Amino acid sequence: GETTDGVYRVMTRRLLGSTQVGVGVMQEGVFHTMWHVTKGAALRSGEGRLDPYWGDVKQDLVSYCGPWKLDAAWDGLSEVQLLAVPPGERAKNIQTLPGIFKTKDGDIGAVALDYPAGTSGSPILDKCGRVIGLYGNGVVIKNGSYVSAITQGKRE
Amino acid sequence: DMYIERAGDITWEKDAEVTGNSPRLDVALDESGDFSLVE
Ligand SMILES: C[C@@H](CN)N1CCc2sccc2C1
Repeated sequence: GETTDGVYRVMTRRLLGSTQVGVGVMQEGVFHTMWHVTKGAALRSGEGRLDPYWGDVKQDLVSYCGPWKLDAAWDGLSEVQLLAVPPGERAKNIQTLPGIFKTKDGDIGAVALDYPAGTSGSPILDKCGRVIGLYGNGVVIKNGSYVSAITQGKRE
Repeated sequence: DMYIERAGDITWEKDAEVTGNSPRLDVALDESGDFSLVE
């Protein structure tokens, strides 16, 4: 199927009509998404099949056709862009200054933007257009608003 | 049976809409990959 680098919707026909369950990134022949979008299932791209290659429930990430390729990191100072791909809507860039998730194992950047659950897997980018993580695993804070971690894998 | 469909290039866009705050939160990450607020 289509192997061109870029952002893709992840769809299913198992529910009513065609439903967008998430989003992912094709880079260097590998498809990258969040684990909760596919649950590790195989994917179709035209007449082609993409098989899972690596995944981890705790990181909430999965790669297909090869190892995780995304290794850019948020610099901790600059604004980033969420390349949001919402269900039934055109891809749109949103610029924001990340906040921080402070954990017992270190700090992670976080983006306070609220999109439908089917937007999970949309990439967060730096000013060079490099993907610094994927949007869609986060928390609901005091005022009821959603904040997503900037989730990034490790390139072996 | 899940399938993928291209939605665009990955590029920074000049003069994109700018929004969202920058909260600093204490969080915990469990073995199931769920984040929770620590208060
Ligand atoms: C309304 C909140 C509730 N936690 N959520 C659901 C899960 C996801 S993944 C991307 C956006 C959202 C929005």
